[PDB]
Amino acid sequence: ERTYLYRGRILNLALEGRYEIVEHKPAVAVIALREGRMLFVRQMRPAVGLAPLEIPAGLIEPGEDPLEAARRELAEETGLSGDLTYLFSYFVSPGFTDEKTHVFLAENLKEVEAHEDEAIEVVWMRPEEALERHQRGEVEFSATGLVGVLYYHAFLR
Amino acid sequence: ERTYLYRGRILNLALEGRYEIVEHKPAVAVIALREGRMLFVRQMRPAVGLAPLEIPAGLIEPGEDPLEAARRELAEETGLSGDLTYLFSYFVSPGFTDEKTHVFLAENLKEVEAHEDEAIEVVWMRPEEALERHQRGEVEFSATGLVGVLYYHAFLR
Repeated sequence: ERTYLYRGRILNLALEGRYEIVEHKPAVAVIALREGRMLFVRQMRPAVGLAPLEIPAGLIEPGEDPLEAARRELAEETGLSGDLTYLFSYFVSPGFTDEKTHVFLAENLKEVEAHEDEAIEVVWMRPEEALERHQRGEVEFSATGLVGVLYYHAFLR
Repeated sequence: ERTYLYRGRILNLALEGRYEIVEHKPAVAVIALREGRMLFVRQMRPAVGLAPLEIPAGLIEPGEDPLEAARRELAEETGLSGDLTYLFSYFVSPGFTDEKTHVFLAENLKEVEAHEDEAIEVVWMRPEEALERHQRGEVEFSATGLVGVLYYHAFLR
């Protein structure tokens, strides 16, 4: 039976028997390549005290399906629109949360919204360089950033 | 300032200003290939109500570094030992948790512990087949499972 300890803004905390469970909205993430650069983003993330390398991402809002949320986050975080293709999904950490992330590829990007606001910093970077900087200890990845880098190396070269 | 709402067994829930933060132990995950098959594992995960395809993984325990935890989880979940190489790390979902996962490659596997207990099910599967089953809607991934599949396609073929 699920017993709620905390009902919040993007999460709830529940106990289910002996299990501590964090309910969390589903998410999307968008992989985009242009001229050999991947579209990363960075923001301060208070949970970790730093700004990891991510790709455009966010929570699915009421009424949206993953494709629509992916469109919205690409536009809101980077001012771009593209033709989106669903790739795959993953549970971020199924040992404690139900957050599920739906990953899309974006092609044929166009700037639809003009951008020196760095709430969300747009970081175009070759994925090879992102991986090298991470191997040198100079940047951290989110799961979405790492998935973007690995997907590129696997399928986009 | 961090205010604790809940102090638990693998997580704490805190508020930091407007931010809801789940503190969680760091984790490890191990990518291993043998005869073209990747070493996946499955377990029932109450947070998601299903058993996603993962790779051997778990929490770093007091006193351990990531390499040691990776050795331990490979042995405890699959009965194997190997020569381990650190690959990269990622934050599972830095918008709300500090869980950081350290990913290793295992080579030269040997069975050191004998295995029909399916608490943790060992699932050797070609990564191409894992990806096809997921694309057909027949299995879900954890982040670690997806990272293993993408890493294989990028660097191990």
